[PDB]
Amino acid sequence: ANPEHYIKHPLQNRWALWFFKNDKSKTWQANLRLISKFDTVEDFWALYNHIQLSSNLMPGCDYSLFKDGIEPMWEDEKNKRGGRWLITLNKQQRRSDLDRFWLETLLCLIGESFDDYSDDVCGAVVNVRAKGDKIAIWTTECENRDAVTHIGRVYKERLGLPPKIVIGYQSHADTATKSTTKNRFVV
Ligand SMILES: C[n+]1cn([C@@H]2O[C@H](COP(=O)(O)O[P@@](=O)(S)OP(=O)(O)OC[C@H]3O[C@@H](n4cnc5c(=O)nc(N)[nH]c54)[C@H](O)[C@@H]3O)[C@H]3OC(C)(C)O[C@H]32)c2nc(N)[nH]c(=O)c21
Repeated sequence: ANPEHYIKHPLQNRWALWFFKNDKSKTWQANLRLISKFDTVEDFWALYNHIQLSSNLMPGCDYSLFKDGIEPMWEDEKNKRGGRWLITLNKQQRRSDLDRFWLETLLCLIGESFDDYSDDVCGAVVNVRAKGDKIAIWTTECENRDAVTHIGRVYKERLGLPPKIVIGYQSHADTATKSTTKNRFVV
């Protein structure tokens, strides 16, 4: 039997998709829910095609895609010393860019797009918010300047962002202890 004709295409990592819905009745951790996991190309698309586009979520929702075993929270062992490359969208870009950026971000993750530094990647998060949406790739160590910088440059190019745009990298330790947070790095 030729495996090319019937086997699914395994991804390098198993990934977990999480959903968050704002409910002021509950703690933030209590609002976070794991949706399902996948570790093949075919199961990724089955999941993606089943769920709402980010642009159709009510305000205050997040999606997070993280490597299996890493919860999408600062407190996780693999995030607490890490940080994130932040894409900040204005209100008009929810129409133009939110969904295509998020899908490109998903592919950067599952397709292992950062060469040897894809091991520093933990996951990605999209925040759907009335004041402006955000997409971010989370990495495991905010001090690994080489890995962080490589991921930032590849990511910015893969999104198609012009050089008129600067994106910033922020430590979670800064984000947790704080409206805005300083950048450690920019590309
Ligand atoms: C990624 N992450 C986000 N959060 C929480 O989400 C909020 C993140 O705030 P930040 O300013 O960094 O992001 P952003 O601009 S997208 O704000 P947001 O719209 O998510 O929240 C706006 C406000 O709304 C309130 N909020 C947000 N989420 C919740 C929530 O789930 N439950 C309640 N009761 N209130 C909430 C809170 O007052 C917050 O300041 C913080 O709110 C509280 C509940 C104080 O904890 C923070 C986190 N908390 C923990 N412990 N760990 C995280 O990884 C983490």
